[PDB]
Amino acid sequence: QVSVQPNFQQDKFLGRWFSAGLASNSSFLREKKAALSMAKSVVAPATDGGLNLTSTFLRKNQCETRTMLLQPAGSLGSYSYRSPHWGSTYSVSVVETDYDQYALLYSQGSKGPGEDFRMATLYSRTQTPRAELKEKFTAFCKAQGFTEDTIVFLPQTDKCMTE
Repeated sequence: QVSVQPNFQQDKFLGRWFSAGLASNSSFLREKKAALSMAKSVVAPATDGGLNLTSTFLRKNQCETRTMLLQPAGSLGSYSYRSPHWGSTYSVSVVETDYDQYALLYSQGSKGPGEDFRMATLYSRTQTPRAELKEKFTAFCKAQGFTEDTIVFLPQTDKCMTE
């Protein structure tokens, strides 16, 4: 029931994004706030189909790298993520994007221990999204049922943002 960007163009969605905001129904991403920080995500086509999302971020004094395979899920802009460790599947949709400034992503659990997990993500091409950019995110989050207290604009880190 989640919207995908109309006429989504995957080859315009590639490259470097910064996670500049998030909201979730996690009982303790509600308390990892605010040890949460901005991540650099690099989007690239996977040879087996779909996109690889390579995220780099600061955790407890070091840079950690995570790669997520997003498999096409039936519609342009609609993907699925299968957790290798946790036998959970998530639907991941690019709800709205202008390709060169921002992308609003929505992730929802489908199967497994993460079944009822919900998360909205603000991707930004820059580390410093404009107000009207953050308002689109806030608007999307609140429409989705996220309360103001669960909406977090992730602060920049200096570390782990390099190539």
